[PDB]
Amino acid sequence: EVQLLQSAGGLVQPGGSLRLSCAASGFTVSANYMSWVRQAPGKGLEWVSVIYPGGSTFYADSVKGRFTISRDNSKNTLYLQMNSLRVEDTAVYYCARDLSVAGAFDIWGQGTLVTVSSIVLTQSPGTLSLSPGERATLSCRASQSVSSSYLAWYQQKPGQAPRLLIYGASSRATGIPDRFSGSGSGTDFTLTISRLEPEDFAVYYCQQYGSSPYTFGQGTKLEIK
Amino acid sequence: EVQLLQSAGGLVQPGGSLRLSCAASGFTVSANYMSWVRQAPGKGLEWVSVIYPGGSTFYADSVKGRFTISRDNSKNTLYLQMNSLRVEDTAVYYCARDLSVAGAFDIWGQGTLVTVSSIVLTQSPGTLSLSPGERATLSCRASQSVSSSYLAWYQQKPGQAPRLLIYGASSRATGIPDRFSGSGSGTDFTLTISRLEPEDFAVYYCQQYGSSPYTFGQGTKLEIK
Amino acid sequence: ASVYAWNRKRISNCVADYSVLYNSASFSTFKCYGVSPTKLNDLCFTNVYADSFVIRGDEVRQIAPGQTGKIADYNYKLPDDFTGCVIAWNSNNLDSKVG
Repeated sequence: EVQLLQSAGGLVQPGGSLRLSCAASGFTVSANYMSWVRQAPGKGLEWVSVIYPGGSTFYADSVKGRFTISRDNSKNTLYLQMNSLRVEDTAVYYCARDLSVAGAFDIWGQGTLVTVSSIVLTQSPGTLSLSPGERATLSCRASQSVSSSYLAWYQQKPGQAPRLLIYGASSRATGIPDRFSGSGSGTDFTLTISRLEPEDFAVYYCQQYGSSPYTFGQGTKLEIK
Repeated sequence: EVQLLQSAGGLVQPGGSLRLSCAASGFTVSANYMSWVRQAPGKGLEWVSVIYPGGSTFYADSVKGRFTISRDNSKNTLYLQMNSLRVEDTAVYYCARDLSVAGAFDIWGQGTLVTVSSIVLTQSPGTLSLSPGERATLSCRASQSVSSSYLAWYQQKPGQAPRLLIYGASSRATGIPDRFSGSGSGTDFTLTISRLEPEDFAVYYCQQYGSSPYTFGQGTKLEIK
Repeated sequence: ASVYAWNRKRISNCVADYSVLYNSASFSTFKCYGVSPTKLNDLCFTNVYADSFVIRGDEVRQIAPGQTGKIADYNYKLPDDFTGCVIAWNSNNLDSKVG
């Protein structure tokens, strides 16, 4: 039973220090890849940092040096210490495990909110209002034209954590119904939903991995005419 | 002589912004619950938001994030901001104090209308056309089989604000006369109107509370053969 | 005791017996956080409190390190330093009344 913690729902004074914590539910944190993403409400998601087994850390290009993420094996935790923070850093700070080759961010944390003082990848279709009873197509394009299997699809949920849909556009994740299909190659990839269910109205994202710092799509929503 | 006034009768440009207003006439908004309900003409009523004392706000399942509700105690107002809006949003936006346990929506607002660019609870009987001089039975069924006292009844009026008939299906509200009775338990609740009067022909709704987001019935109308 | 008057009990100096906690199948809502769910015999924090109440149904899930609602606004509240966690039970005729 996967289970993760993200409890940082507290206002921070200007130029303050904040301490996070992501726990574990049976699996060791030093034997698997840890990762953090910034949800960036009002836009697509972004990558923050990756904690390797061992403890070698990789940071995003936007933030250098100021972020300091540490792993505690005694308490089985994934702490992150933010130093003095600046404007436009208010977003959600999801944490997860990483198995990019076989399942990209299969599980996630629970979400948190931090306040403030006082590869070119896009998604083509858009809202594409539709009704249940037919199929729909979602197209994700890249400017680098990754060869085969470095794209992943995620389903954001209102107020909840994202869920992995397909990894590498070749094999779906476990627990995914047989009504999701994917195809495409070269620079553009297509996802198709069949027999649309009321419990499917959610935002879809495509993230590129196995390359330069991870980038998500802008975000595609679903609406009923 | 409590009064709840609203003033939002203005057309909206595509993806426009609007600010509703709900006031108070004697009772402070900082110590009582407030809630918003969508009339949805041509269909049963629904729910939008609930605010407790304090000011934590819970939104409906259909709408998430985009709504922005706020309270101003200095001017005693219940402001609600509509951001860029999509299709299928033309309805009335009633606001009312919520005391679901002891009196469900005793007083309502006055109503408004915002245009656009360019729980399984059902009411069984239906129209049931009759004539004054006898009684009638209205049946409301719920799939979750709520235990004792978490369903109430509302009465509409053409152009006026909705009224409360009985709260908890056990005792009627103040000013409600002795010609209305309620009974039933388990799955179905029955309401009876004896000695039909000219000022009784109105749409009757049954609503559920004390649970997941509130749901109203589809709508039962009284008509004369 | 009920939720409005929640009772607490402090555990004095004794050897903690947490082995029967995980081997008991009566626990089905041990969704809780804090220390690792395996090294309970390797931690002996200075003081421990057990607080009890009888909240009903799905309202239990609102107990979390930071949450609001009809239960977690004017009643038991969870801070961000809630080391330890929550165990839930199941209701039956033991706590029930036909009337």
